[PDB]
Amino acid sequence: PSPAQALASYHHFPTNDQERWWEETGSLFSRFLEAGQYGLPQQYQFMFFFMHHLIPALGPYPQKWRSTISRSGLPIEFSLNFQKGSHRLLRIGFEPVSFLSGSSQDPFNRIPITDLLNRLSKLQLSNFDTPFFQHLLSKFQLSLSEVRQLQPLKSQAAFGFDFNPDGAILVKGYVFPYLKAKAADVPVGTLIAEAVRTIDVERNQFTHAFGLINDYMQESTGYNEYTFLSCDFVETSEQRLKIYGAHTEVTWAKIAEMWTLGGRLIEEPEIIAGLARLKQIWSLLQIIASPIIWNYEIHPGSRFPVPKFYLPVHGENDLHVARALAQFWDSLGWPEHACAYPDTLQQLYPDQDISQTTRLQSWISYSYTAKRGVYMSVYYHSQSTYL
Amino acid sequence: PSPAQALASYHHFPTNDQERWWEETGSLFSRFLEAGQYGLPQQYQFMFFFMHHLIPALGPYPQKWRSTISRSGLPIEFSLNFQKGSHRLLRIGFEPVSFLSGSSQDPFNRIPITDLLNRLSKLQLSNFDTPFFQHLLSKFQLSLSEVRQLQPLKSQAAFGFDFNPDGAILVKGYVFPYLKAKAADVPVGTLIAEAVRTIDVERNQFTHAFGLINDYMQESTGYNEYTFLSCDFVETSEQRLKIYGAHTEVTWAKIAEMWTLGGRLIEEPEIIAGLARLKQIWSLLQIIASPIIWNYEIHPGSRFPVPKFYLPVHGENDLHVARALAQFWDSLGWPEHACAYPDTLQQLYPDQDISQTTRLQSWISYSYTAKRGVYMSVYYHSQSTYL
Amino acid sequence: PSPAQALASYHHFPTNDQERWWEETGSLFSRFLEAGQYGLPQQYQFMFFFMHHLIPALGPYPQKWRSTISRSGLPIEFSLNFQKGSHRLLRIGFEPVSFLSGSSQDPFNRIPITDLLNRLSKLQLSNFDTPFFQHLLSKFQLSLSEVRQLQPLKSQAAFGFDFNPDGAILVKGYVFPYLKAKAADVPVGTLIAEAVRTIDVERNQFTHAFGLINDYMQESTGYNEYTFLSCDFVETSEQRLKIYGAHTEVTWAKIAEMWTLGGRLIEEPEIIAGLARLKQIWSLLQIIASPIIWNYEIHPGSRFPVPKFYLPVHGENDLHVARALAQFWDSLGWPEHACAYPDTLQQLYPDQDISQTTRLQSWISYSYTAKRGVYMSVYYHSQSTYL
Amino acid sequence: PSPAQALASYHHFPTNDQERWWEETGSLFSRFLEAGQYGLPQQYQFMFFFMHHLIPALGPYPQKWRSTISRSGLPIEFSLNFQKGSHRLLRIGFEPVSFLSGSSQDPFNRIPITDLLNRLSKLQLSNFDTPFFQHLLSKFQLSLSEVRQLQPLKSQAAFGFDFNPDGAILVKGYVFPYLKAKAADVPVGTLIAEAVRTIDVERNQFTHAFGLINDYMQESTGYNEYTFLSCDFVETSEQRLKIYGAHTEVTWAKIAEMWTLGGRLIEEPEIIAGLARLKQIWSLLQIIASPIIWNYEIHPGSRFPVPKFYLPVHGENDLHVARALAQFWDSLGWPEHACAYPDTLQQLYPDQDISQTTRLQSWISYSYTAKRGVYMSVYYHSQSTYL
Ligand SMILES: O=C1N[C@@H](Cc2c[nH]c3ccccc23)C(=O)N2CCC[C@@H]12
Ligand SMILES: O=C1N[C@@H](Cc2c[nH]c3ccccc23)C(=O)N2CCC[C@@H]12
Ligand SMILES: O=C1N[C@@H](Cc2c[nH]c3ccccc23)C(=O)N2CCC[C@@H]12
Ligand SMILES: O=C1N[C@@H](Cc2c[nH]c3ccccc23)C(=O)N2CCC[C@@H]12
Ligand SMILES: CC(C)=CCSP(=O)(O)OP(=O)(O)O
Ligand SMILES: CC(C)=CCSP(=O)(O)OP(=O)(O)O
Ligand SMILES: CC(C)=CCSP(=O)(O)OP(=O)(O)O
Ligand SMILES: CC(C)=CCSP(=O)(O)OP(=O)(O)O
Repeated sequence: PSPAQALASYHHFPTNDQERWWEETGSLFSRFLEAGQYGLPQQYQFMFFFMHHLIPALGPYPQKWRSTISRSGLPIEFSLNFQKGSHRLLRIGFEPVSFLSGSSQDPFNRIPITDLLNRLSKLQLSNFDTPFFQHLLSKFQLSLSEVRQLQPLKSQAAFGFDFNPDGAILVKGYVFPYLKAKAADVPVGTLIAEAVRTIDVERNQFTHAFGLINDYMQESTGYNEYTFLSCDFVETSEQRLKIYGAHTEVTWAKIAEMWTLGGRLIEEPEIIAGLARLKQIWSLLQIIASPIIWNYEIHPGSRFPVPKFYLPVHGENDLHVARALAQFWDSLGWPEHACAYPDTLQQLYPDQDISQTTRLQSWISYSYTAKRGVYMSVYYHSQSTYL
Repeated sequence: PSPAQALASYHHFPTNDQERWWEETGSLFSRFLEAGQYGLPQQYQFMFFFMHHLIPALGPYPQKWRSTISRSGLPIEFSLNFQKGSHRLLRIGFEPVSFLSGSSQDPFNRIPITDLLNRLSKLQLSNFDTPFFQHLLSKFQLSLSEVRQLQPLKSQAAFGFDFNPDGAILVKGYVFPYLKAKAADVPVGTLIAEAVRTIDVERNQFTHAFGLINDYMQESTGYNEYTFLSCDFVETSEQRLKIYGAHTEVTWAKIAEMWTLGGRLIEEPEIIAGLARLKQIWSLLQIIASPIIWNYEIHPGSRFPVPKFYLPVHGENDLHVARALAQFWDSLGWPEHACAYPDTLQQLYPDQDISQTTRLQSWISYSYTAKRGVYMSVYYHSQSTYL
Repeated sequence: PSPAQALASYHHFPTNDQERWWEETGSLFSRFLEAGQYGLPQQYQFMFFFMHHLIPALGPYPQKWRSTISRSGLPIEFSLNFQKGSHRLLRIGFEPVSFLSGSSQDPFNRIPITDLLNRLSKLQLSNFDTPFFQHLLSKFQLSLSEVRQLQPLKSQAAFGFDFNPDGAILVKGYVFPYLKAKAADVPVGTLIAEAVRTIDVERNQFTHAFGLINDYMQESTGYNEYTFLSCDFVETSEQRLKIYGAHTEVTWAKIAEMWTLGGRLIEEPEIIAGLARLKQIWSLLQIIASPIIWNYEIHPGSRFPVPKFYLPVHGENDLHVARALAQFWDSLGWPEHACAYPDTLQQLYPDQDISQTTRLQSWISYSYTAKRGVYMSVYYHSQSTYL
Repeated sequence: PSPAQALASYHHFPTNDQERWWEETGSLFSRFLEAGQYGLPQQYQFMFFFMHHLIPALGPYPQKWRSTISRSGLPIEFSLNFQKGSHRLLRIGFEPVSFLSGSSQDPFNRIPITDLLNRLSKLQLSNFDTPFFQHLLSKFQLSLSEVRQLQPLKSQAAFGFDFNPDGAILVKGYVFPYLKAKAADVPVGTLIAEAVRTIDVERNQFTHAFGLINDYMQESTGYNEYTFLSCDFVETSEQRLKIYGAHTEVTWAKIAEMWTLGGRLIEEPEIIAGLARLKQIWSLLQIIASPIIWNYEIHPGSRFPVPKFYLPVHGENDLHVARALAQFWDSLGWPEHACAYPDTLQQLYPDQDISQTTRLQSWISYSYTAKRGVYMSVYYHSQSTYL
C-alpha cells in the first residue's frame, strides 16, 4: 500500500465535510507524493500540510460550488512536472471554498481566498510576501458591482502549490479579471494593461515584455473572457507574472503564430527551437469541446516573454496519451522518465484500467528554455470517484 | 448594578487572555452602553458583538504591544458623541492584536488587522464594502521593507466602531503611513498625495478638496510623522475620507490658522461661526506633554473640507473639565446633556472620585455644521485599572 | 414580532448545520421564552445559552439520528409547567448529537453526552455537581458489549433544562438502561435495583422508597424495555431520583392501580386527593399507537414515592385538548392560566391553525402535592416544520 | 540533527502557551523517539499525536499548577523501558492542565481530565474502552467535598501513554484517592478496598490477589497519603490493575519484606529469583529526600500480584548511574543495550554534561517475570531547561 496516509490514523477530522474530502482525495494525494519520488520525511511533511490547510478549505463535501480552475469544477487538481532526468515534482491548484461560497453573503467566493491567505502568512514560510498579490486583488474587487453582477464561471482568484524536492512549498496565486471587467463593461485587456501599468511606476520592469504581449493580443483578438492572470508569492525581483488566455479553435499555423507571438520574437533562437519540439508532440498527441490554453511568462529582467501551451487530453485515450507521451521522452533522451511512465500512471489509478479510460489525464503543458530544456507538466483527474 | 453584562453568566471565555480582558473592560463597556441611552435589546445586541469579536482581538491580557491609538497604548478606547438634544452615541476605536504582534513573525501587527477584517465580512452587516480600505492597505504594505525597518509607534492600521441608536454598527478604518514612508525615505504627504491620486482615476472626487489641504500642509510644514489617514467601510459615494495630523505647540492664532486652513476657506460662512463657538470652549477648558490633533474630512461631493480638532484633557482635573464642558452646553442650549453630564461621568467611574481624578477623560473633538450644529465627542479612560 | 431572537443579528453560526437548526428552532424557542412570561433580560440570558450550547449540540441538520426522547425522534422538545397562579416555566429535553452519532466510531451516541457535560461544568452554574450522574453512567457503559449489540431505540442518555424565573438554569439528566440490560441478558430491574443499591452504601436514603417501587414493578410486570431513569445535577441532599416506565394498554383501574402503586400508599391522604383530580382530567381528555408513561419520584428524606403520569395528546385535536385543558384550570381555580391559554397556544403556532392540528401538543404530565398543589406540564411540537 | 520535529515547519501553534511548550519539550520528545529505535514512519506518527493532543493539554507555559506525577511538578515525564534484547519502548506520563486548573472553577483539576479523555475516544484507537476507568473516577469525585477541602498534592488523575513498536498507542490511566479519603475522613485503603470490591460483583477476579495485598498493607501500615491506583484502557479481560505506594525510609530487609509482601508469596519461585537480581542492582546504585515507591500488579486471571519498585536516582550522579546501570545489563547478558547506553544518555542531553549532572534521570523501575524476564524502565528530566 501507499505510505504517507499513515498520519490520519491518529487524527480526527472535525467536520463530516472534511472527512468526506479526505476519503475522496486522501489516498490519491499520497500516491502522487510517492510518484513524485519525494523523500519519505518530505512526504509526511507535505502530507501534514495538505490535511491541515487544504482539507478544511475544500468546503462542503457534496460540493455546491464549481471552481473555474478544473474542467469538472472541483476545487483541486494535481500536477506532475517532468524535467531532464533530474526527476518529477508535484503541483496542486487550489480554490478555497466554504458553505458561504456562492451564497448571498459571498456570491463570488472572495472570503475563503482571504482566509486561506492568512493561514499561509501565519505559517513560517521561506520568502513569502503578499504585497504584489494584494495589489492585483485590490485592482479587481467589486462592492456595489456585486449587485450589478448578481443580475458561467464565477471564481475570482485561485492558489497553486509547488512542492520542490527540498522540504519547501512555494505558493502561486491566480486572479480572474473577467468579473471585474464585465461589471464595468470595459475590455479585459484595457484594465489588465492598466493593472500591469499601475505596478509599473511601482516598478517598470514588465512594461517592455507585456506591451509586447498586449500588442499581439490586440492584433489577434486574443483577449477574451477566458484570459486571466497569475503571479508568485515573493519579493518582486524574483517574481514571474504570467498572462493566460484561450482559443476555441486553433490550427498548427495559429499555434505557430501564437508561439512566436505573431512574428514579434522570431529573432530569439530559443523560440524557434521550442516550437520545433512542440510540433513533434502536436503530431504524436492528436494523431462542445475543450479549448486550448496559452501562457506568456514575463520574467522581469528579460526583454521577451516565454510561452507555454496547454493541450487537451481528456477525451483522448489516456493510454494512447501515455504511450505517445513516452515516445516523446526518448526523442528528447530521458532514460528513466519514458521507460517507467505508463507504469507510473496505472500505479496512480489502480482502481481504473487505462485501456478504456479517457478523463484520467486532462492537460499537458509545454515550455522551452535554453537553460532548462523542456518544461512539461501533466494535469490529472484529481479525485477518487470517476464517472 | 449595570445590566448588559448579564450575558456573561452563561458564557465561557476560551482563553485566560480573554477572561482577563473581560474583567478589565467588560463592566466598563456595559456602563457606556447605559450612558448612551441605548434600547435594552440593542445593549445586549452590541454587548453580544463586543464579546465575540473584540475580546478575542485584544490579545494577551498582560499586553505586550503598545497601540498607536491610545495615549496609554492599549488597543481600545470608548467614545461618546453628543448632539443637539437628539441624544448621545457610543464609539469604539480598535487595533486588533495577537501574541505574534511585535514578534519576528509579524513585527508591525499586520496579521490581526486582516483577520478581524474577515470576521466582519462574514457577519451579515448592512452596506459593508472593503475595496476602498483594501486599496489604501495595498498602498502601504512593506515586505522586504520590514527587514530594513527592524533595524516609536509601530501600528499600521486600526478600526473604529460607531453604534448608532438603531441596532446597526458602522465600521471605520484607519491607516498609518508613517511606516511605509519611513522605509522608502519619502515624505509622508508625497505618498499620501500620490495615494489619494491613485484613487482619483479610480474616481476624481477628492482631488479638489485634498489638493486644497495638501497645499496648506506644505505651506505650514503641517505634515509630520504623526499624520495619518481615515475612511469609512461603505460604497465610495457615501464615503468620507479624512486626513489627521498633530502639532507640538499651538497657539490660538495657530488654531485659527488651521481651522481656516490658512485662509483657504474664509469664504464659507460656516467656518467663521464654528470657529466662534470653538474659542468659547478653548477659553473654558485650558483656563513632555500631549499634542493637539486636527482632522480634515473630505466628503466627496463637496468642494471644501470640514475641520475637526481634538483637545487634550488628560492632565486637566476631570471635574473641572466636566464643569466647563457642561456650561458650554447651556450656551448652546442643550437642556438635558448639560444638566445631567457630571452625574453621568461619575456613574461611569464609581470606583473613582472625580474631585481628584485627571486621566479619566482624554480628548474632546469639535466639528461644526450648518445642518448638524455642533459635533462634539469625548474620549475616555477605557480600562478599569487606573494608576 | 417575537423579541429574543434579535441576538442572532450580529452572530455568525460557524457551520451550515447550526444555521439550519437555528432557522428550524430559533424563532420557536424565542416564543416559548415569551410565553413563559420571563423577564426580558432573562429571555436574552437564556436565549444566549440556547445559541452557544444547544445549537452546536444538535448536529447535522438533515438529522441522521433518531433520539429516544421525542415521539418524532428529534433531539429536542420544549415543555411548559403550569402552577397555581404563580406563572409558568420553560423546560427543554435535550440529547446531544454529532455526525459520529450512529456510526462505527460511536454507534450508540455516548460521545456527545460527555462533550456537552464538560461545557456545562465549564459554565459557572449554581449548585452544579456531577457525581451522582457519573455514577449512573459508569454503571451502564458497554465496551465489548457494543460489539455484541451491533449484531429499536438506541440512545443511552439525555439532558433536561429547567429555566426558572430567576436567571438560573437547572440541569436534569436521564439514563436509558435498556441497552446495558439487553447486552448482559439481565432483566432491567435487577440491574436497576443493583444500581440503586450500589448507591445505598453510598447513602441508603433511597432503599425504602425504591424497594417499595421495585416490589410493585415485579408484582405487575411493570418493568419493560421502555423503563428508564432520571436525576438532578446537584448535591445528593437536594436530589430527586425518578424511575419512569410505560404501559401499552391501560384502563382507569390500571391507572388507579399504578397511582396507588397497587395499594402501597393508600395510607397517604395526598394520593387519594391527587387521584380524584386526576380522573377529572382523564374524563375531559380522551372523551400502532402511543403508550402512556408513569413516573415515581424518590425524594431521599421522605418514605413514599410521589407519582406522575404522562398522557398522549398527539392524536387528539390540539384544540379539543386546549379547551378541555383550560376547563380543568377553572375547576382548580387558576384565573389567568385558564382564560388566556388557547390564545397562548395559537401565539406559539401562528403558522398552523389549531382548528385542524393534532401533533402540536403531545404529552401532559400530572403530579399532586399537599404543598405545591397540582403540577402539570405540556410537551409540544418543538420544530418549525410540521408534516 | 534529530528528525521527527520536521513536522513543525508547516504547522502553526494557535496559542503562545502551546508554542512555549513546544519549544520546551519538542526536541526532547523527538530525541526519545530516536532513542527508542522507532520506525521513521512511526516516529512521525507519534510525533503527530504529540503535537495535536498533548501540547494543547499542557496549559499555560509558565505553569501555574504542580502536577503530582513529577518530582519537579511539571505535568509530563518521558520513560524508556528496556527489555531482553528486543529493544526499548518510550513511555509518557501525562496530567492535562488548563488555566482553570487550580482556580475557583476547578480547584483540583478534574476538567482537563475529562476533556482529554474525549479527544482520545474520538480518535479511532484499537481496543479502547473506558468503562473500567470511568468506574474508578466516579468512586472518587467530590462535590460539596470540594468546599470542605478548599478549607500538598492536589491532582486527582493522570494519563500514561505507551507507544509500542507497531504504530499503536496504549493508554494508561491513574487515579489519586487521597483527596476523596481526606474529605470523608476515611482511611485510604478502606475505600480503595471498597472500590475494588465494588468491581468484584462487577467481576470478582481481583478479590483474591487484592485481599492478599490489603492484608500486608494493614499489617505493615503500608497505606498512606501517597497510595494511589492505576489501570489500563481496555476490555476487562486484558486489564491489569495496579496499586502503588511509598515509604519514607526503607532498608534492604524492608525491601525484601515488601517484595515478598511479608511472606505471602515466598512459595512462588519467580519472586525469589526476581528478588535476587533486585539486590544486585540495589548494591550497584546507592553504593528532606525522595521516597521509594512500590507497585503490585493484579492481573485478573492469576492468583498472586506481581511487584515492581521505583528507585530514586535524582540526587545520584547520572553518570555513576549510567555506569552501574550498564554493568547490570551485562550481568543479565544484554549485548547492545549495555554497550551503547551512556552514549545513548548523552545523545538525549547534548546540552548537558553527564560528568556533573544529577537530575537528568529520576527513577528506575524493576519488575520480574518468568516469561518476560527483567522489566526495567528509566524516568528522565522531561523538559529542556535544567536548573
Ligand atoms: O476549462 C478550464 N480549465 C482551467 C485550467 C486550470 C486548471 N487548473 C488551474 C489552476 C489555476 C488556473 C487555471 C487552471 C482554466 O484555466 N479555465 C479558464 C476557463 C475555463 C477553465
Ligand atoms: O497620542 C496619540 N493618540 C492617538 C489618538 C487616537 C485615539 N484613538 C484612535 C483611533 C484611531 C486613530 C487614532 C486614535 C493618535 O492618533 N496618535 C497619533 C500619534 C500619537 C497618538
Ligand atoms: O415515545 C417516547 N417518548 C419519550 C418521552 C420523552 C420526551 N422527552 C423526554 C426527555 C427525556 C426522557 C424522555 C422523554 C420517552 O420517554 N420514550 C420511551 C420509549 C418511547 C419514547
Ligand atoms: O514524587 C512523586 N513522584 C510521582 C512518580 C510519578 C512519575 N510519573 C508518574 C505518572 C503517574 C503516576 C505517578 C508518577 C509519584 O507517584 N508521587 C506520589 C507522591 C509524590 C510523587
Ligand atoms: C490549465 C491552466 C490554464 C493552467 C495550469 S497552471 P501551471 O501548472 O502551468 O503553473 P506553472 O507552470 O507552474 O507556472
Ligand atoms: C484622537 C484622534 C487622533 C482621533 C480620534 S478618531 P474620531 O473619533 O475623531 O472619528 P470620527 O470623528 O467619528 O470620524
Ligand atoms: C415524556 C416523559 C416520558 C418524560 C418527561 S421528563 P420531566 O419533564 O417530567 O422531568 P420533571 O418532571 O421536570 O422532573
Ligand atoms: C514513578 C512512579 C510512582 C510510577 C511510574 S508509572 P510506570 O512507568 O511504572 O507504568 P508501567 O510500569 O508501564 O505500568
